[PDB]
Amino acid sequence: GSSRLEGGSGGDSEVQRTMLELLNQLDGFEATKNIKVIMATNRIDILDSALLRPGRIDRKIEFPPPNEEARLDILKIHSRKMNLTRGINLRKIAELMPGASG
Amino acid sequence: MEEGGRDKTPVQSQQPSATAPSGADEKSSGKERRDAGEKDKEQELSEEDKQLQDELEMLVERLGEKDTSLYRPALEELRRQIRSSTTSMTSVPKPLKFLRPHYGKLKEIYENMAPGENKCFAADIISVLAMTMSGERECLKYRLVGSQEELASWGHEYVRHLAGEVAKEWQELDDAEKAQREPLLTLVKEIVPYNMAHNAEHEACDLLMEIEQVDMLEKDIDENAYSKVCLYLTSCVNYVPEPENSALLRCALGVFRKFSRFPEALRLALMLNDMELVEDIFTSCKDVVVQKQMAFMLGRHGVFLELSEDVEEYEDLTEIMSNVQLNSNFLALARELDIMEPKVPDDIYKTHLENNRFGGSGSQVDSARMNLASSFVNGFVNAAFGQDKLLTDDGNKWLYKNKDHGMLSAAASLGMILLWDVDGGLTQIDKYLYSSEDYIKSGALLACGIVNSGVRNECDPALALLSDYVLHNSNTMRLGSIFGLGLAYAGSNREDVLTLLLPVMGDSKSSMEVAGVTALACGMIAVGSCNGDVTSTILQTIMEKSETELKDTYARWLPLGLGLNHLGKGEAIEAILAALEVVSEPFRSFANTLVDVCAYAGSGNVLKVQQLLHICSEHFDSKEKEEDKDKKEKKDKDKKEAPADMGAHQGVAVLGIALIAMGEEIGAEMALRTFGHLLRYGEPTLRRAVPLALALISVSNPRLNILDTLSKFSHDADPEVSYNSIFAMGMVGSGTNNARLAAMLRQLAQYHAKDPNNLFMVRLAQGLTHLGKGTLTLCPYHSDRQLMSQVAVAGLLTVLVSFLDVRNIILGKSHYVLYGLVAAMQPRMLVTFDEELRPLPVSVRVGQAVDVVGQAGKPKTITGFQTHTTPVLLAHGERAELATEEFLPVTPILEG
Amino acid sequence: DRGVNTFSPEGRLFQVEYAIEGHKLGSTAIGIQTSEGVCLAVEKRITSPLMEPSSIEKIVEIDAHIGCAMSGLIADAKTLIDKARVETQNHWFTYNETMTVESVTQAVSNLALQFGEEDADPGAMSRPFGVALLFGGVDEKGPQLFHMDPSGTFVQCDARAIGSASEGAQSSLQEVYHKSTTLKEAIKSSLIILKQVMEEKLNATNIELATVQPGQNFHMFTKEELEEVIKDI
Amino acid sequence: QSTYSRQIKQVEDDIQQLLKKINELTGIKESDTGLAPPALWDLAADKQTLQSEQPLQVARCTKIINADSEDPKYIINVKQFAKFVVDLSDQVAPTDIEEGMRVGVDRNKYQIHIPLPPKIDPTVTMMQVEEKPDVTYSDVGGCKEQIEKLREVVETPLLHPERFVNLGIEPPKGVLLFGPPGTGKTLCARAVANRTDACFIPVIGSELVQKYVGEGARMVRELFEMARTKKACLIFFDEIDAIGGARFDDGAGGDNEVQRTMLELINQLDGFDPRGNIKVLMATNRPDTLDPALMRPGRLDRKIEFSLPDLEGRTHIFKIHARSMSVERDIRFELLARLCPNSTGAEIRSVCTEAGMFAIRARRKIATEKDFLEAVNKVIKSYAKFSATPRYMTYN
Amino acid sequence: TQCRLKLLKLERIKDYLLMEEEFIRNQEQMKPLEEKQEEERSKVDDLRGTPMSVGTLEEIIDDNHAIVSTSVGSEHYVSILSFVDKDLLEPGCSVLLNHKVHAVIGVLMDDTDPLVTVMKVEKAPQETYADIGGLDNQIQEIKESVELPLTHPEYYEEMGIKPPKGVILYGPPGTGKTLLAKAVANQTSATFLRVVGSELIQKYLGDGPKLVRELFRVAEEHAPSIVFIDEIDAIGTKRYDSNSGGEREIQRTMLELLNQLDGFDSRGDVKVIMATNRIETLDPALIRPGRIDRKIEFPLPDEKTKKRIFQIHTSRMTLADDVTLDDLIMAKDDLSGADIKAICTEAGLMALRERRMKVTNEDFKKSKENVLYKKQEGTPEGLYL
Repeated sequence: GSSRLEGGSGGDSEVQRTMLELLNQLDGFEATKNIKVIMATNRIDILDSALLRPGRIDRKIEFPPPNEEARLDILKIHSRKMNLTRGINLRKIAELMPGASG
Repeated sequence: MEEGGRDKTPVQSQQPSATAPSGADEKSSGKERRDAGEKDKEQELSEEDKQLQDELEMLVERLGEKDTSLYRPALEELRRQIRSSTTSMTSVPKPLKFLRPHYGKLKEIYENMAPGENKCFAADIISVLAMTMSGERECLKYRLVGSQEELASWGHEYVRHLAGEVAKEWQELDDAEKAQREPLLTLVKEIVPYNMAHNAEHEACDLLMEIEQVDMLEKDIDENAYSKVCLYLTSCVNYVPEPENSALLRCALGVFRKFSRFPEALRLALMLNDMELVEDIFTSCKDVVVQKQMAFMLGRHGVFLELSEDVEEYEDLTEIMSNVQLNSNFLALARELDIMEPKVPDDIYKTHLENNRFGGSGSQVDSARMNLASSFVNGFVNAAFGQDKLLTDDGNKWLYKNKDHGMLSAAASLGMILLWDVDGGLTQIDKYLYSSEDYIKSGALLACGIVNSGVRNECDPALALLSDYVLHNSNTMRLGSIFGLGLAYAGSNREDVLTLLLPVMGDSKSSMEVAGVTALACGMIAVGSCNGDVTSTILQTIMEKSETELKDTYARWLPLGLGLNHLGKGEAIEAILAALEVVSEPFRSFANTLVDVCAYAGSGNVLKVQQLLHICSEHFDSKEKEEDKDKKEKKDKDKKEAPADMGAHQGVAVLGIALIAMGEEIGAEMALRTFGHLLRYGEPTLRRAVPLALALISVSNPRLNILDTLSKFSHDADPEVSYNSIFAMGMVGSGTNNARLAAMLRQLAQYHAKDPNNLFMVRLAQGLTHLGKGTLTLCPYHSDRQLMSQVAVAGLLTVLVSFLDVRNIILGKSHYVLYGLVAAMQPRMLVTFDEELRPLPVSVRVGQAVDVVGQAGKPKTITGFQTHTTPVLLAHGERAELATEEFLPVTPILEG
Repeated sequence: DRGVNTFSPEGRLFQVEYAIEGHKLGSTAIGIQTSEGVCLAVEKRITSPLMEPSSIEKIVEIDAHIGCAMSGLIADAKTLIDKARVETQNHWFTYNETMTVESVTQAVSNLALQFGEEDADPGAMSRPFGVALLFGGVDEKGPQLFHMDPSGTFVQCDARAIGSASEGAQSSLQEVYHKSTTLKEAIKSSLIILKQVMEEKLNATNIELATVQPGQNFHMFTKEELEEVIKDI
Repeated sequence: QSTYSRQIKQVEDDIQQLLKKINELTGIKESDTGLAPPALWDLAADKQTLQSEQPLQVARCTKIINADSEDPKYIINVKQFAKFVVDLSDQVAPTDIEEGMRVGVDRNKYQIHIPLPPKIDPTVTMMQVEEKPDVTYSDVGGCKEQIEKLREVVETPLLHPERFVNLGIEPPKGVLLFGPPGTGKTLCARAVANRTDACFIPVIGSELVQKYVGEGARMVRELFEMARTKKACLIFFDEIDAIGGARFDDGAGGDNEVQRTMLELINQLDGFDPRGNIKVLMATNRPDTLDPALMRPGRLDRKIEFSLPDLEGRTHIFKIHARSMSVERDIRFELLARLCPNSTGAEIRSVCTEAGMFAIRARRKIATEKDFLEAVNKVIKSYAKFSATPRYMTYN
Repeated sequence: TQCRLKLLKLERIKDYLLMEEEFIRNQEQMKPLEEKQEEERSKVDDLRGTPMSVGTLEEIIDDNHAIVSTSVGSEHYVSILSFVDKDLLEPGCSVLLNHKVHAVIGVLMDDTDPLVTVMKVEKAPQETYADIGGLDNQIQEIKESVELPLTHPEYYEEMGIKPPKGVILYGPPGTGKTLLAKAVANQTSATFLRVVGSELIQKYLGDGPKLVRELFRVAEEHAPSIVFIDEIDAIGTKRYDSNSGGEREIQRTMLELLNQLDGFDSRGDVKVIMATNRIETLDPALIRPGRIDRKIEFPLPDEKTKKRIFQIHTSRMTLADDVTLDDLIMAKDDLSGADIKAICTEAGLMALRERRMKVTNEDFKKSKENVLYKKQEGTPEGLYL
């Protein structure tokens, strides 16, 4: 669906924009809400007028790229599943690792 | 909230004082009950006097405040204290003035709760106080009109103080006639017409009427308030029983006729059906009103306005009675007589013939059955009269060539076409008598009676010619003289008319179908008046039923005729009744229920109950089936109670036909035929949509006779744009053919649905109400409960006369023309206090006249507010006239 | 899509049919040729008193003895008038006497239709002008009134009206205005016809009149002169 | 108070007891009769029931064979997709049978008691159609020459066929309504159809085209056939702008579905059978889109442009609109007409509308000349930019 | 007042009275409805049996038949049988049929589809009229079309003009085209249908004009009704690349709107609210007058006015007056109503995060800061001049 995106700012954004509209006003359940509509995207290009402005969305989140801390914290919980040999620093493996993801 | 406060001098603390008795007052509750008895009178006066001033001020102040839900229970608890020993026990001079704000405590309760049970209760308690006050009440209403501190609530509420009078527990003439009813009527159209109807305070109103008219004119709309009182009286039939009720209808008719506004008076008179009432209407209006106005002219016009049945001026019991009333009334003998005389309404019809033309397609197609069918069609296209005069004048082509039953029938129908001629219809009749078989000659006699009616007031009448005819031996010639005599007069209480019927009507069964019609005709003579009776009809009816009832058409007419003859009051009837009673049959039993209604002089509460313990949907062969269908329809009932109540009644009547149909397999086919006649009589709310909807289904379904009845009423609007609807309906009529028998019913249906341009449809009510009553329509209805039609049967159907006179615009005061009038258009409806609804103009221009048609032109109104006048006669043109009432002897309205 | 340059099956161009409509949008101007002179009348139709009524012009001079009233888009006409001023004096340099109503009108009309929306020079029109001009003056030949159209059809008239009332007014002129009606009567005829398209009654701040009469040059009528014709309409 | 309280509780209570009667008598499940027209309708259906019509399963005749059993034999295929070899009944008369048309067969013994009515294959098209309603000429704007021209084409031959035959000229079939919107192309089409008093079929261009390719061929084919069989049909093909477009293919879906309806209408019209008893009226805002086949005569005999009116015509739209209104006649109809020239029919009705908006705010029941003047100067300046006409008139 | 009350009591009585009188008395009578009528109903139950095959009535034909497609995946030609009325039934209803011989016994079923449920989204606004700051008049012109014929139709009919339907809400967006649509709906208290325009363009081909027809049907019955079509502009500009409908599908759907509005078939008292950011990208006929009567431009709310709306906002997200109310307002130069919400909504989030229930000055400054990344404040308008 990369073709939907460059075509006119997403067919997938179309679904998000409508759900966001429905959720903005609906029945007597405008007052209380426990159903959110969440978007994952990685571009700012796709963003139509309702998405772009704040006080229409509760938050726009910017993610911090994977750092040296993040590799450790993820590595540590992972390493438990297998057998390990004593005297291996979890700190050492993460720090060398340049990653690109978890 | 603050406790007490009518014990504190400032006008502001009065407003919490009203709420305060919910908790209780500090001094004010004890002052009135306990202290008044306990402590001496002289000492009390100090306490009371300071309290009186506040209590009075407070009354205008309470009205000024807007609560009715916080206001209402709080002042009501306080009311008990005053009643105990402040009513008239305190002293002699002080209570009378103290009762004046007391009245106020009760009024809010009277008003808020607008039911009839609260009205009653509220009245019993209020009337005793009134008598104690001895005229403090009239002054109280006066202050209210001014408004010291009031500004809203007092407009509904003050009317209620008047409402209190009705009970008359102790009130003789201490306020029952005039206590400012006239301001109270003028502002509030609602509550006063009810109070007015019951009290017969309405009598005083006649005296007032000149003064009241001034308010009526264009300052306020009083015209609406008068129109309202009639609505309540007709509805009051169901509320309170008919014997209690008859005196009430009679009382309102005297006041309505005297007061200038005639349309309300005619509705009540029509319901009563008596001899006395009709003469009076002319003379009363003249003497009370010193100025000529509309008032003199009304006596004539009311006759014209009234739509019962058949020939022009309608009932014509009134027209025969008018010949010396006309003389008393005097706005010019010569003029008044010429206009009143049917020559003037006939004359306008003639002028109309040229523009009108003929819009269907004629046929006088020589020889065969085709000839006989064709003769029928001629009358049918108009459904009355139009420019058929040219076709009919040639005798030779249609009439002479017709064979058998066809000659009688064609000849019979010929008078109904030629009605609305004074002479030149007559010449044609005289010729046909001379020529050919006995049949043309016999149908011609009936025809003479109708034509001659175009001039009367002892100006060449119907009676003179018909009397000689009555002797004739043949059963067909006899029928023609007697049927023509009931058709023409349509009400008579002249000696000569009654005596001629007396030794004839010796028939009780005959081969000829049309001979049964003689009974209807004798009953027809009775209508519109009290009893002298004619013995022969009464005797023959019971005898006929036992003897034959196999011919359904024949059978229907004889019991109906019996009830109609009885109608009215008198002791002449008492003598023949003894003779009738000695014989008792199961057969007589149904006829008797109709008589109860008749006897009383119009009923509607007695009628109502009887229609529940009904003869409806009942037979043993066709023994009880004689009156059963006629009863079920309850058309007479629907129209009788208000135009407003009619809407509902109509839906129920339809529902009722459906009910008779489920019950009997046979009744289903009849129930379909019954709908066209029902609709036609009734003047329904469901007017356009319904007959057409049925009509289409009936093409597809067998029985062509269904289309033929349905078509009488379905023709509806006459072409302005209605041509598209008529032509489409007509197309369906034409297309169908499969036999001659089949073809004859369709052929008639096609030509009836069509109408010549700017003629009119059917009407049986007066055109400012849905109340009416015909006897003319019972005849086609009876002969069209059969399967198919015959040449014989066809002749009765051809008549649908009770149609309009061609004036529906400016009856005027020195006009009486066909020529149009200024009208304005409003889509508006805001009223519910008018005789059939009429809106207020904004004075914006549209094409001349209200529609000459029997429907439409109802929200299209008169402009008489650049004339600065008020209409008596409400604008409609269903049958209505646009005339207005001024102090002036003539309306100075503009023409266009 | 289809172009606008194309001929329709009716047998006319689209751009031009629109331009006639543009003439219909504006204010009405009447130009009457009388043989006593040529009067041009135009409606000001002001809606505010803060305006200065002298500077609302819709009569502009082609020449010093030819006046012109213009109708439809006021702006679109102004360019044609700018080019006209240069030609009249130019005509004086070459001929050594002043330009005629006929000569000036045929030369502006050539420019009126030239339109080629794409692949046409920027020194030439992409679209025609929606203005109708009325050139009214008296010149060496005598009083002449020539009418020019946005379709570039020029014709000689004696009474012509253009603007919103153009068809209505033109019919109505043919009736009252003839050559058995004098110049002052032409001014009265124009004033009556003017009122339906106007939002208000006729006034001396709601008309502008100028007459060019024989032996005289172009005169713009002063407040007194406007007021004398207002008195009797 | 008491009397009314009592009557409310009582009446309601009576409906509960009555409940057995409510269902039989009024309807709303379990007998929906009043037994004046149903006594007849039921009666006729019963004889059918008893032998072999009901349950009548809809099927259609695929082919007429004479193989297996009797000489009359037909292969019908039911709408469950199984074929059956069936007989033919004289038990009740077959009346509408044609090869390929729907026919009815029984589930107990599969034989044709009665064929289904002519070409009811789309039930979908038939339901939406109005049949000749009455539209007054107090809302069909103007007097105008523009109105009159269409009528000669549409109304006169249907109203009277008499004339055309006598001379020996062929009668009108075709008219093209073309011009920008808001000129009441729809508005007039309706009015004259009732005036003529012939059957009115309006159909939307969008409804002809539906999901699958060749589904669009089924609805159009069967609509034209249905039209021909009935007595006098006018099919008013409503508003085809891109739902009528010229044949092309993009290889993703293409113009295929759109052209499908278009082409179907061409195949039955010209065909090897000509147009039957079918008159055609086209509404297009774009003739620029249409196929060369449609634009030539034999369904488009005369082209008439109903477009933006003339200067005199705009005054006539004011006069017709005023009749509907209950506003002053002291308001000059003409003044409004000059103040807004180059205005379509829709725009002149918005002026009246606007005039009313100013009027309600002020709290008047009647519109004024003041409100009116204001309404036209706002229309000439503002409304022009939005208006449909510059782009649609270029295509026209 | 008194005459009205008695009339109503009578009307109610007459339906009841008549129906009842004929029945019970005919049970006493020896020939009319009596036994038969009670039996007829019993007889429908026994004839139908169990089970009953369900159908949907597409149309009734006047020939003693109807087209009801049975739930078995084949079509049936039903006859008026088992005591039923042909004309009584209105199209589109689900009906019960006797399986044993095809007859419509009666009508009661609808068997509810999810498509109507999606359409009907009732109102309950965030903010609404009379809690919105400045430009009071701008709302009142809108009311002319939407609100005012619902509140009083009387004024319009009496005047005699075409009842105003259709409005275009245009201008640069930040004024609350969405807010105004919600606000009018609460005030009028009429049914609120909300369908977003993007939803018309579907992944299915040719469903779009069908979905319009249904929208308007659902509105007519509901009516007086308001329909808010949020953002009509979205379908024309965009090609989602979820369909092969193309430019053609948009064009057919836009057209179907016109037909349903006035057309050959009108839909009674359905007003349309079109929010749009632009008027030049829209289809020509859709924005032509006489499908709208009122055209209004929203310019952005004034810098003074931003202050009067803010007090209200701060109070809603707990009142503090320790805030620099003026600074937050100032930096942002004449732009969206949306930014005022963002600054309060965020600040309150931050306060909670800090672990308190009171929003303070520091929280207001912080939220503001986060909002400048997310939007661009009002720095665009500043750069130009």
